[PDB]
Amino acid sequence: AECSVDIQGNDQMQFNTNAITVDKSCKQFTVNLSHPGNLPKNVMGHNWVLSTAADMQGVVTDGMASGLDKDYLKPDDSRVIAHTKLIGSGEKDSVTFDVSKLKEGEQYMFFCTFPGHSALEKGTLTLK
Repeated sequence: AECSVDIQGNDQMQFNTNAITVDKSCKQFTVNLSHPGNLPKNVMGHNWVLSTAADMQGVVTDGMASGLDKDYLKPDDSRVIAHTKLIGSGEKDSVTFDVSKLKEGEQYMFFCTFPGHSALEKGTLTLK
């Protein structure tokens, strides 16, 4: 779309994109996450979580420390630019955030924090 992207996480631990370009015209950006498949949220939950590339691992590690009731995310983690909820199959969640939180030239990663899953469920996001 524009100033937005629909992303899907499937039953095989994959997002259907690995690269998002955010048009610098946009004042806000919206991610619409959905989960086609049958698998439930405790086995195959997906979230879409954005951080700088440098911050991704600490976010993933502390998200694992926080656990499933915290949607596998440290509450108020200052390094998380934007995140959806964790969703199961057939569910949908959107997050919108201010584009002024990003800058050109910097490297951002989006990823799911379900334990173990970010090895596959990840990609890059750039402002251009």
